[PDB]
Amino acid sequence: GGKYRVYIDQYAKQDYFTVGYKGPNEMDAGIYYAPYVALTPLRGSDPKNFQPVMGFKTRYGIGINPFAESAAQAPASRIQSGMPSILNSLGKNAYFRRVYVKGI
Amino acid sequence: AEIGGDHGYNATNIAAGQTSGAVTQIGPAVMGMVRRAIPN
Amino acid sequence: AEIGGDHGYNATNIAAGQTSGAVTQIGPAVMGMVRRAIPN
Amino acid sequence: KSRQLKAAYSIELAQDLRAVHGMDADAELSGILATEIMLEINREVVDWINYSAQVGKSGMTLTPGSKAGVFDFQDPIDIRGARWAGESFKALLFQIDKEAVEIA
Amino acid sequence: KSRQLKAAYSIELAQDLRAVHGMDADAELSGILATEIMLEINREVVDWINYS
Amino acid sequence: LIAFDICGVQPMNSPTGQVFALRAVYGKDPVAAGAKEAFHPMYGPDAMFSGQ
Amino acid sequence: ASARGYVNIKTFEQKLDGNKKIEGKEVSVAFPLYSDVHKISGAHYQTFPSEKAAYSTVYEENQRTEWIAANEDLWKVTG
Amino acid sequence: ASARGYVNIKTFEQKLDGNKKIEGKEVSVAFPLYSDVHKISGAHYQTFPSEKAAYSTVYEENQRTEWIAANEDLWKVTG
Amino acid sequence: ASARGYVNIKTFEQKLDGNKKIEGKEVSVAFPLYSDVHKISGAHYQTFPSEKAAYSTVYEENQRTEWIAANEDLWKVTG
Amino acid sequence: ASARGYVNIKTFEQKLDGNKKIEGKEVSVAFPLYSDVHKISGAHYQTFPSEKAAYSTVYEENQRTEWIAANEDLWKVTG
Amino acid sequence: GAAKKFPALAASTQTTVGDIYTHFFQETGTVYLQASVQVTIDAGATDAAKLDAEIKKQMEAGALVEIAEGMATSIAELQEGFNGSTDNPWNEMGFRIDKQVIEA
Amino acid sequence: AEIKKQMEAGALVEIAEGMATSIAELQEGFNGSTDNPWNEMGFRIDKQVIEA
Repeated sequence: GGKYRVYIDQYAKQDYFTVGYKGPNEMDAGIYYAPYVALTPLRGSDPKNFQPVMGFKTRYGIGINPFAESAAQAPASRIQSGMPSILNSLGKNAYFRRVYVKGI
Repeated sequence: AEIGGDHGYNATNIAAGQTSGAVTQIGPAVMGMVRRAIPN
Repeated sequence: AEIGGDHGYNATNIAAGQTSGAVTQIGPAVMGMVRRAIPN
Repeated sequence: KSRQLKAAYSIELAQDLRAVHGMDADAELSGILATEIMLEINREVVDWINYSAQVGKSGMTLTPGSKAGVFDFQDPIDIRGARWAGESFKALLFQIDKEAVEIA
Repeated sequence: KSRQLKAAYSIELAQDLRAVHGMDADAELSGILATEIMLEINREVVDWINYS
Repeated sequence: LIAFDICGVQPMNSPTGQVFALRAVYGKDPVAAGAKEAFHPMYGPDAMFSGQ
Repeated sequence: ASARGYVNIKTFEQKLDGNKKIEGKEVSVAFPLYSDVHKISGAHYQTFPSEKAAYSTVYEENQRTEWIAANEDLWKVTG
Repeated sequence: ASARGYVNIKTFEQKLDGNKKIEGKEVSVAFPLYSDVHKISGAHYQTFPSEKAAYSTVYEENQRTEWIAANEDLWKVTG
Repeated sequence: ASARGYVNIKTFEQKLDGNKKIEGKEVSVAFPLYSDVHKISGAHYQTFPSEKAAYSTVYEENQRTEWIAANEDLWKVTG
Repeated sequence: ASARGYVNIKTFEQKLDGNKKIEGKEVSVAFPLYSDVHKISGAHYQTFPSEKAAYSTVYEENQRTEWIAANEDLWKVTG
Repeated sequence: GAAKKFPALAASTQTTVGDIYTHFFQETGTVYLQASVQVTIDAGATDAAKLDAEIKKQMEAGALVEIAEGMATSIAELQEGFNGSTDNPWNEMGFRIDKQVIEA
Repeated sequence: AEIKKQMEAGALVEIAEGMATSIAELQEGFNGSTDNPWNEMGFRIDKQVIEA
């Protein structure tokens, strides 16, 4: 409609769509992807048999937009992890709504 | 071996800068403050 | 009232910025780092 | 949070992959490992969005006779009495707007 | 006779240590390793003088 | 890939960051059970708070 | 021990009406519990920090709702 | 509980010597306790974080020395 | 016989856990079968080529799934 | 004594196969005897010099072949 | 997945709440699912075709949902036996090369 | 105190020495040796907090 950016979940398991809100800011999106270290190469060989060994390392971290739950006037314990889990994000985030679709 | 270690994935442990390794952290930096919007 | 409140004078509570009042704090920042000299 | 991958190829394999097929038999692996890491990361973000998303077509986005969380094109309530593709498809568009509104 | 020491430090320590405190995590250790060997030798000589 | 235009970023130059959030709360118990929020998006104002 | 210290709370007995009053009380609340909830404002009270609970009745961190109920009870009117 | 989280420590059974073995153990140590004191180097182990103790044996914040001993016991040799 | 020779795999016994062992196995696999499917990576083993199967247990080319199951069994742990 | 010092050898018991073990052993060898002939390398062992034999079983220099056999025996596997 | 293995999701699996179970669907691929409700999969569904269908139903109902996660740094740092750790290998990948022929 | 008396008495004498080469050369599994790791050291980084 000239309004929603539609992306294809190329690996969807059943059949659904998720509608979400995204603001202009890097800090207004419901969930955040926060990279720290990326694709650091590591190389060597094991002298035991001299076969070469190589690989890569990274570090990221993700989290919950404060107030994403939007179902409470206050948090418990006042200092909380913003990392998603069964207790704080599952089925709770105000920024996204998922609907399954059948009969197409 | 010298281990960096990590935090406990717990906000108290994190906020306090506690780690499972050798080095205690200053604190979990600053990501700003989120304000609540005012109704129209 | 908008009570300031206090810490428990507990190092964890202080390091983490946890208070008994209305507002959670950021952190105690940095006074520098102390190291020992090497014996002569 | 961290992640990482290894390739670990042998000398003999590389000697023949180059001699016979013109392969580097080193650089291709760097390509493969870096690629898989990037692909997985992108997927992790999508998986968490669907995880944290709320059940849509629920609460105030329901039609009283609906099934709560699923839009069924064969169900006259969900498609609002629509016929053929020409009208029933439009009914899905309507549910999408309702979801977008509840997010606001 | 011989005298030797090891440090063995991780990458993640070095990455975070620098990002937060400005320290290297290798230089401090190479310092300590070399230092402890020298301090211990100097004591060994003094100790043998008092022993003997 | 879907890239990251479906989420926010908040990138890090150092590990383990923290974010604060402010709430306007009424009833003289800003920190308490039942301490209702003044500007919550899904709730109306307690119209008879300042009134009758 | 909460190991975060305690908030020690004293409610001072006050008369309300003929044969009506709010009973005085002395309790200790784990710092993080107090930090989570307090309905003590306008209550005729006095508080202080400590390393260990000052009073025989203590609300430990894992009590949550026992403490919330206790706060409502600091306003209870009796004989 | 620790009311914060734990460092879950798992060791694997190792043989030591003729008719001597290192019993594998599975324990949960309150994070701040682990942070304060640990010896997990050369333990033939794996670790991970958790909200709740992953194991039936747990050393909380106020146990201190039960943990220090329990840690050393990770290399205890039995049958 | 495959008439293309064999790949001979021998695994060695491991003390995986307290009173649990992965027994070593001796399996001869038709060269083209081995070539098609071989999970024997991280198997704790030794190999060699041969004209005739080296071991009493042989998986011929037309057996396919008997071999795949046998392959997976190389890491089987029993009491 | 050898009057030339000793080399003290400790072999740490290890498992070889199902119900097969290479028994741990502690022996002392006259220094010149050790120097002359030994088959200990790759054995899961420790050695050290001393003024006097550290162990109850000692091979004095005038053993030659009793010793060589005794060293080879560090590799013997039994029940 | 390089930190821990997960139990398979299979016929009559009873899932506990908060645990991750895994499954390879015969279509759409690998899913990692976190239980939200204690449920039993019903081994009336035996053949993978029925099992896949039941798993999708549990997903539709929100009793079990898609999840992905990284590795704690405290784990990643010592992956592959660092500092006395054990049984914690890096995951690894590479390539093969095969062929087909025709005849005139 | 008792140890110091014995030291003064000359019964117990303060000593230090390096290690046999034949041990150092094998340190941490060289040539099939076992249970002989290098001695090692590190560093920590702790902290303290105050209040006004």
